[PDB]
Amino acid sequence: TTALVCDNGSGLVKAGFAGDDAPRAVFPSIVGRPRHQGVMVGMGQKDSYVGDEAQSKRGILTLKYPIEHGIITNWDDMEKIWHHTFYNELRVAPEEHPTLLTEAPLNPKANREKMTQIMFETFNVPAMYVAIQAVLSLYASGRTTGIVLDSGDGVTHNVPIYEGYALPHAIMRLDLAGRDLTDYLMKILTERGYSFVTTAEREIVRDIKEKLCYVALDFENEMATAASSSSLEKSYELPDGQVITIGNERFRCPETLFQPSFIGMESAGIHETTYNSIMKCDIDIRKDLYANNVMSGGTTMYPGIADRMQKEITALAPSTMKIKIIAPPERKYSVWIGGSILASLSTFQQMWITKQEYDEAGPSIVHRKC
Amino acid sequence: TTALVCDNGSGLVKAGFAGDDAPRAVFPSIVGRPRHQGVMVGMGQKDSYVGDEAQSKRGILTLKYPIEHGIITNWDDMEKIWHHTFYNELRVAPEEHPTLLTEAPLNPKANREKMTQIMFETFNVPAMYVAIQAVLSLYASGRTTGIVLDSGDGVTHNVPIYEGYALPHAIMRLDLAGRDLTDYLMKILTERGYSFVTTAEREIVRDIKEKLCYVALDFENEMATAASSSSLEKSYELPDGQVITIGNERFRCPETLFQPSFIGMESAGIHETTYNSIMKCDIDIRKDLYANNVMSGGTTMYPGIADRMQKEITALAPSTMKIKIIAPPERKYSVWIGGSILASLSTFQQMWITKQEYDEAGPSIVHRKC
Amino acid sequence: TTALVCDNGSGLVKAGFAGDDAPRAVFPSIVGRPRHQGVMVGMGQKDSYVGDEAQSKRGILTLKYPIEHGIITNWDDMEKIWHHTFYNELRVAPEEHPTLLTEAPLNPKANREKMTQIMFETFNVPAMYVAIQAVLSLYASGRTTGIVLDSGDGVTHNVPIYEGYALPHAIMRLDLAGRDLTDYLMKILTERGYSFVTTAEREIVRDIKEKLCYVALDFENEMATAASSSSLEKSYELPDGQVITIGNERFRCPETLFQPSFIGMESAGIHETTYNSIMKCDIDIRKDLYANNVMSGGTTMYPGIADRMQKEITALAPSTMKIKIIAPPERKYSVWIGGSILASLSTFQQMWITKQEYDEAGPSIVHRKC
Amino acid sequence: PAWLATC
Amino acid sequence: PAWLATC
Amino acid sequence: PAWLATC
Ligand SMILES: Nc1ncnc2c1ncn2[C@@H]1O[C@H](COP(=O)(O)OP(=O)(O)O)[C@@H](O)[C@H]1O
Ligand SMILES: Nc1ncnc2c1ncn2[C@@H]1O[C@H](COP(=O)(O)OP(=O)(O)O)[C@@H](O)[C@H]1O
Ligand SMILES: Nc1ncnc2c1ncn2[C@@H]1O[C@H](COP(=O)(O)OP(=O)(O)O)[C@@H](O)[C@H]1O
Ligand SMILES: [Mg+2]
Ligand SMILES: [Mg+2]
Ligand SMILES: [Mg+2]
Repeated sequence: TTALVCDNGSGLVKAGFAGDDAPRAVFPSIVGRPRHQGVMVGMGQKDSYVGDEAQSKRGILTLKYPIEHGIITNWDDMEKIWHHTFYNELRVAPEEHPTLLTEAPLNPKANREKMTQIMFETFNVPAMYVAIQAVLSLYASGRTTGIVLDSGDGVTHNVPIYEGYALPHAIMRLDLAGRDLTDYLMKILTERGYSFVTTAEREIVRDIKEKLCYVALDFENEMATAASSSSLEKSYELPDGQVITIGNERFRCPETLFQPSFIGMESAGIHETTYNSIMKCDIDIRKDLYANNVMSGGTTMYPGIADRMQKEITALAPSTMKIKIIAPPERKYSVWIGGSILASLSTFQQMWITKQEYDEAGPSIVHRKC
Repeated sequence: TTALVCDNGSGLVKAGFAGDDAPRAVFPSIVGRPRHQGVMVGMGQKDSYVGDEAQSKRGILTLKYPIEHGIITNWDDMEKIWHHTFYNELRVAPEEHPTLLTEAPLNPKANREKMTQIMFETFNVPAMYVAIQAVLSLYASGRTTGIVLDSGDGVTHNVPIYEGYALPHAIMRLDLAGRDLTDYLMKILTERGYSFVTTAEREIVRDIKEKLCYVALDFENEMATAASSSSLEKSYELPDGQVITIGNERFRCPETLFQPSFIGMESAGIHETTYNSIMKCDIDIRKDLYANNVMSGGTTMYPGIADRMQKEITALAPSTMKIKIIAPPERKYSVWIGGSILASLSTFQQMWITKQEYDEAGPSIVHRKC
Repeated sequence: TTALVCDNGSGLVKAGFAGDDAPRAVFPSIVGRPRHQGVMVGMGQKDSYVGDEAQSKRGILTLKYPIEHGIITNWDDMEKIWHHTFYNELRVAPEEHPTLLTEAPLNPKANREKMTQIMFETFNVPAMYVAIQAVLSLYASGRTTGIVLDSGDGVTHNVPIYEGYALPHAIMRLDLAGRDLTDYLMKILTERGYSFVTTAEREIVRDIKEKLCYVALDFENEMATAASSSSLEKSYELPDGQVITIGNERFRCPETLFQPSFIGMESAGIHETTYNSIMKCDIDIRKDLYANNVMSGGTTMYPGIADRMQKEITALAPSTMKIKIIAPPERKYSVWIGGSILASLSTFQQMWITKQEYDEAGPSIVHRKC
Repeated sequence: PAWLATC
Repeated sequence: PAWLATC
Repeated sequence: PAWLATC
């Protein structure tokens, strides 16, 4: 009579059990559809691939990310992904174990309602619930209060919490994630000489980004050093066998993440919006939030971002406000760990959303109870 | 010669002559700064934009407000707006005749000093002085005595005036005005599914608000019938042909104004604020004040705001004393009418702070003439 | 003290003096080399041919296009073409004539650096400068707002601009102008029976598509009525004296332009990418661009492309937004006209890249001045 | 782009 | 925010 | 083909 959990991030879905201490199933949230016609027979060629299959073979079909910026657009694709992660990844049944989904702040109540309606009508799950990745990462880290800053492939945001009490007026969001970052990197590479326009090329670009791209401390100094010397240039290998060289893009990408002006988006930086959100809180918790500031997500896995963020925020804010950024070595799965902990907890049981309750009241209960 | 009035609101600036019942310059106060380098040499001059031009074009450039919550931040933008309204809109030199300024209650004497210093130094005006929006609005309405509730774009307040004598410990002000209203509107619209994050989008949603937002009488029942029925909702057309719909946000935002708890600010509503300001006075004058409650400003331009306000203040007050609220259709320019009549009459002439007085004593003298 | 312009296209090249309203010397940018070793002695034979000479005598010479998709790959052939067009077609010394160059929006910075270095060193010119074909095509019509869709011989792109400020985050580029089109035409002709694999045959196909092929409105209906009724089969004569009939290829070629899937790509048609580029832009400039959308380039001369383009963009775009596509005659020379106008403008003179700047800061100065 | 209006 | 401290 | 990698 155990439970499970499944984060449906735009970058890749991560499903696992509650009693476990680490996720078991994890795979990109993509759907591939063939573009050619096909002549050979007997190979059992399907019509729509999902999971590691479309990643292993991607040059014969077009890929599609159903979730964009944390919003669903292909409900059929989402249902296919849920079926794959419930039946193929781990051989289980939904009617036998309760589920636990997660979403981002400001997500459409219509999106939440359709999610719960599909989960109830298609899989006939006994119970379900929805939460916010920030409090999940907090419960994972073990703390109670603090300001969470999450940054996934879909979107990024930050929110403060004080003894379990949230502050919606302090929540801040942003749509600067791995997608637009990879797009800008491909544009800069085209400016350099290397071309990447297709979906498989976009995946190769995401890979080389997560492998090489590193943030810097002084953007102007690093740019001058790169334009002067060549010790920073690196070399990457491609599946075609040929290699490519990379110079300043590896840190110009995170600088675009920090300066949306580089991409052409009128907004504020991550540090600026973080400070704004912190200032919208109460003075008696400003300090507690400065020190108890934690980061999460996969996009923030860049090396050297912790020191950069600390320097920026401490130079923007006054002194006598000692800061201690929480960036543990494991953060890509911190939300899953928090979800497992919450599901294994005892009290949270009484907070489940059952099937009969939905059938009686309706889907609106999801946004009416949590 | 004649006089001149120029009220500098948090969102707009209204300037004109005296003795007239209608202003000439009614234009917003926003500085436009391009976000792109520009490549064409033909038409690429005029780096910074001021006036209705920055509203006709607002996408390729960011808009900065000079006044926030009634307080000035950028003296450069303020003097730019002053030069624009003097030489471009009014097309009249400032040295010819004096001008009248405005300042909300409880504003920094340092800000008033900076204002008068700039006015007497840069423009070299023969005389100058600053007044309050409340007294001007009351003199425009023409009422003998009573309480006045004025709410501009970023500031709101209420003040009583009886027996021709102000009351320093009776004024009651709050920073919740159309700005936080449109912010919460953007938040609830993001909840709906749309999105407005930039400054041009902020002004677009501000237009939507000032166009199709109405106030309710019974919040809970109105929300219930709006969630059940779909006849009150209405659609709006965007400049690019896109269409949006609003069913509950229009009358939820006025409730947000009435319930600051939604915004998260632990304070009291406008009705409780007025009741407290009245109670702090003496009942013998409170009696006649209850019937004399004038409303001004653009934030109070909602259809039916008088009904909800009078109902709430009657429920909070005893029915033993007659009560009444008045708000003529000219809630916007009332301050301008007050300034015009005050500059037309001959008494206030003696109060004009002359250039001689300023240069022989300094700007700090304004601390006494208020 | 005069000027000079030389637009180097992937397929053609047009050079001459400024001030005029039409080009002076236009010719194909190709290089023909003899393949059959051994000639009749005494008469003499040249090593390589360029310009119209190659196209006039090509049955014995193999042709090479030194430009591919807007990128340079044969610097020797490019220098030879520049020498031929500067010393034979015009017979003018460039040492006392400031020239002007062109280049697609996104191209190798190394390519631009090599171009400027060659033009500065191997010619000893007083000054030079580069630009984008979009800006000159817009200057041709004179309008300063709107979007421009260019399509040359090997490269195509779309670029917006508003009041002189360009949106680099919306530019789009593709490699479908006339080369994959000629290849697909060869393929369909082979499918019909006629074989065309050589370079002279490639020029023959270029001519036959320039003279006969044209785009349609309803691809399926046109294919049906062509397969049923033999009223569209048109005859074309060859240099030898033969005659060949062509049917649905005239529709399939522009259809391949619109649907790259026939060529083996996954990118979308020109209409989809144009709508996407316009979407990334703000709403006001979206509206202002829907009205003024200009098309240029040699590929744009397909009879019936404006009507079909506007039909598709309206079908995929919302209503209440008039879409007035524009495509004036002599548009393939719009880039030259814009360059001539720019060179004639007195202000633009100050933007000239002189020789001292290159000798001091090297060729990288091209970026800073651009 | 997937907000039924802006973005 | 523009009160040199609170707000 | 002439992009030092793809195409
Ligand atoms: N080691 C790394 N360095 C830099 N970026 C990384 C690293 N690991 C993952 N990423 C980025 O993080 C993204 C994954 O986001 P993720 O945290 O899975 O979002 P969600 O929380 O919604 O599942 C990927 O797109 C990838 O680009
Ligand atoms: N017709 C309307 N309906 C609702 N709100 C309005 C209307 N017209 C103006 N407003 C609001 O009033 C504000 C303008 O305040 P204003 O009266 O100019 O302040 P001040 O008196 O300081 O100049 C705007 O921010 C706008 O949101
Ligand atoms: N009348 C026409 N009909 C169809 N195609 C044409 C016509 N004229 C030129 N073209 C095509 O346009 C191409 C020339 O491209 P061009 O506009 O010169 O590129 P660029 O702008 O880079 O110089 C040629 O390859 C040719 O196939
Ligand atoms: Mg995420
Ligand atoms: Mg006001
Ligand atoms: Mg071209």
